[PDB]
Amino acid sequence: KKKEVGPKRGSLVKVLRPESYWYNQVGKVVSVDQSGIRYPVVVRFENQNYAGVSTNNYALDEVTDPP
Amino acid sequence: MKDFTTYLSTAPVVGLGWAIFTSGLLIEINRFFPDPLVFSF
Amino acid sequence: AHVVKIYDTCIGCTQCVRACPLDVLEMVPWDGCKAAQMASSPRTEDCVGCKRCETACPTDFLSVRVYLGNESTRSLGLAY
Amino acid sequence: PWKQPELDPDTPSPIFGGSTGGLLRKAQVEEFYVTTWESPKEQIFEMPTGGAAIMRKGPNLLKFARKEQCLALTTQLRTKFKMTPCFYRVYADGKVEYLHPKDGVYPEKVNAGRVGVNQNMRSIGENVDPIKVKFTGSQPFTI
Amino acid sequence: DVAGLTPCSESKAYNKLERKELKTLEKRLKKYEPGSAPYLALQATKERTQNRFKNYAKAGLLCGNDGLPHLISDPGLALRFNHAGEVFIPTFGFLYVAGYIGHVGRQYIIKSKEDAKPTDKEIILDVPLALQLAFQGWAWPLAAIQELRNGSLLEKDENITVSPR
Amino acid sequence: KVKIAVDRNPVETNFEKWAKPGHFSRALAKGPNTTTWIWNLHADAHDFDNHTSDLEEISRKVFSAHFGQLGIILIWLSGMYFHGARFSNYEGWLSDP
Ligand code: CLA
Ligand code: CLA
Ligand code: CLA
Ligand SMILES: CC1=C(/C=C/C(C)=C/C=C/C(C)=C\C=C\C=C(C)\C=C\C=C(C)\C=C\C2=C(C)CCCC2(C)C)C(C)(C)CCC1
Ligand code: SF4
Ligand code: SF4
Repeated sequence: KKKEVGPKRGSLVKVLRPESYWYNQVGKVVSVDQSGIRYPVVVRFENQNYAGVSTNNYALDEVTDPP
Repeated sequence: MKDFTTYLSTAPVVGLGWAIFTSGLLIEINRFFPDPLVFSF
Repeated sequence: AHVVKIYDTCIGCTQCVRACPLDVLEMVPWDGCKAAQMASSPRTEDCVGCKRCETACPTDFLSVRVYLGNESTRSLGLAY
Repeated sequence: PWKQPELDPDTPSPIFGGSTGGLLRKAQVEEFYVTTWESPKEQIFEMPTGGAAIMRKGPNLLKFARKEQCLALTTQLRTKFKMTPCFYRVYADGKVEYLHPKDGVYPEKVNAGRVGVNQNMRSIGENVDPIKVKFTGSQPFTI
Repeated sequence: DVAGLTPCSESKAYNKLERKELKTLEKRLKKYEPGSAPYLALQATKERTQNRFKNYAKAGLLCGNDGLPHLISDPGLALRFNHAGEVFIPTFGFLYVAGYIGHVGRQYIIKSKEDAKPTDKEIILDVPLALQLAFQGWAWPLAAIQELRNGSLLEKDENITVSPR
Repeated sequence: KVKIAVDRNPVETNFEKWAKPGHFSRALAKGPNTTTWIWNLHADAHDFDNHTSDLEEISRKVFSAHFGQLGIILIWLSGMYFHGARFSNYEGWLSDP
């Protein structure tokens, strides 16, 4: 399709999801799914959560630039 | 040497070094200034 | 019994079903995830609320949630 | 699976002595669970209700008072020997219910034949506050 | 003579406490021969006690009704009665040292984050870097207020991890 | 049948593993990310049954740890005897116990 449905891979993003552990945090985009799933933005974070994981899937509207 | 130095660079070892340094400083200060309470020059 | 609710953030990794010690969850076909799988709870009356499915969830927050309340013989884990 | 199997009480039990953590009075008052498997050879396994037993070369039938014990035995047999067992639930009146392989393919698979129930189609954290649902009997997660 | 209290030199209970301490030290001393190490140890203890009791007097310390010296904490009142050296100067000194600790820790936290695996630097300390930041913290309030002025001391509320409401 | 069975130099005396705190287990080998790792460093230190599945290495570690504890005990006993030798009145106590 045209361009890409999400941000550039490898670029830093800021998570706007309030219920996420990484709210107002900077992560790295691993890959963006193009099939049309609800949360295609795979973000890897430097600091793990309480569960020990460091990756999560977010939608297009909850990612911004690192300010 | 550098592996032993990085072992000495670990947090418990440098914390131990700080502990001996601060304890010895305070003990020598108390010994050579026996029981002070108020700063009077 | 307890209430097991599964949201759309699930990626269909089947970890919650493997972590379930009473066979409550299941995998149904889906289109909202890359794995084309979605967790379901057709046997929520047998769930005791052990929250083992929540430990195995890899997503941030929880894609599966267990809410306790109205304990029964099956929900209290009683052999008597 | 294609056809739901029917339990056979005449199937031989695995070689075992006496169990203390076995079926209580609830077995003759409420439902009790019964696990069946097909052992190709005789071997020693560990029951969740006590020590160790030896399964017979053929069909094997065991009885428990809790479904968690049945699934623990099922996953032990699947992880240790890849046995693929199945347990039923028998009530006091004799009603038999098929419990673990609902579609016969185990819940780890999909089979494209199960309808997903109790699935909220909104994201977690998007649920309404408890003030919004008050004096109605509906929980914020039940909508 | 503030708070209805008398100076330690002018007080009677202070001298009574000193006399009682000297009496019990002499009672402990009389059980040993003069040519023994415990005798010299007790003589040194008595000398230290006498020096401490002399230094507590003629230094502005005051005691009330028990001979135990009291400390005045309000600034101004301690300034006009020469009691600032009791707590006022030590509190400023402790604030200086605590700011030294905070500035050194902040410098080590910031300076060990622009590298791969900062947790490794956190768990295995860069000893030359730690010593360099240790000897560079003598001007902690200047750097602290300058970081406050340029805004790098505080983080904005958009880059700060925040709990849901 | 009973005989001495000894392997010659299985572990090299190097300080390269002293620099890495978490090395006995693969879970702690990835490095620390939370403070609960640090306690996990001081909790699974002597859990030799979890570090390796080989009984021989566990037995060798047990032998070495027992030797270390005997060395610690002998150090403590020697210190007790030294304190009795110098900073004590044992000779005075022998005259009138
Ligand atoms: C001989 C046995 C022994 C003992 C008693 C300890 C004890 C300790 N070590 Mg461990 N350690 C050991 C062997 C031992 N270790 C071995 C063999 C290794 C492998 C090389 C390690 C590797 C190791 C690491 C990598 C770390 C520790 C840390 C710690 C501390 C636990 C965290 C804490 O206190 O909360 C958290 C405590 C704080 C945040 C306070 C920080 C400021 C304090 C006051 C400075 C430290 C001074 C210290 C307490 C006193 C000297 C050390 C003491 C053992 C005598 C504790 C002081 C952690 C640490 O530095 O904590 C101090 C840490 O990061 N140790
Ligand atoms: C020898 C005596 C003695 C001893 C042992 C202590 C011991 C202690 N003090 Mg101190 N204190 C003393 C005397 C003493 N005090 C005196 C005489 C005063 C004057 C009134 C103070 C005033 C004081 C304050 C105001 C604070 C302490 C705090 C502390 C504790 C932690 C220090 C810390 O976090 O590490 C060193 C410090 C850091 C790692 C971080 C730096 C934080 C400092 C306080 C900021 C300094 C700059 C700041 C702008 C000055 C304004 C402070 C603000 C509150 C107005 C520690 C138990 C702190 C505490 O208990 O907080 C929970 C604290 O906030 N003390
Ligand atoms: C014959 C002696 C012996 C031996 C060889 C072992 C060996 C072992 N035990 Mg066992 N254990 C023993 C005695 C022994 N234990 C006794 C007497 C008790 C009862 C108290 C226990 C209770 C016990 C439990 C509950 C557990 C073990 C575990 C373990 C394993 C790891 C231990 C470890 O990593 O600790 C590392 C070292 C520490 C954590 C330090 C402990 C320090 C203690 C908590 C405080 C010390 C206080 C000190 C006396 C005073 C300090 C004051 C302070 C101011 C300085 C290992 C197989 C653990 C395991 O996983 O087994 C496989 C485990 O869960 N043991
Ligand atoms: C004089 C005096 C007094 C008084 C005092 C007062 C009254 C005070 C107040 C105070 C106050 C009212 C304060 C406030 C504050 C606020 C804020 C807001 C703060 C902040 C801070 C900060 C931020 C800090 C930081 C830091 C750190 C911690 C580390 C590093 C360094 C620094 C410093 C940067 C008394 C009597 C007691 C005693 C004597 C003396
Ligand atoms: S563990 Fe979580 S993400 Fe994985 S299949 Fe279950 S609900 Fe979905
Ligand atoms: S709480 Fe336990 S029994 Fe209930 S669905 Fe989760 S894992 Fe299964």
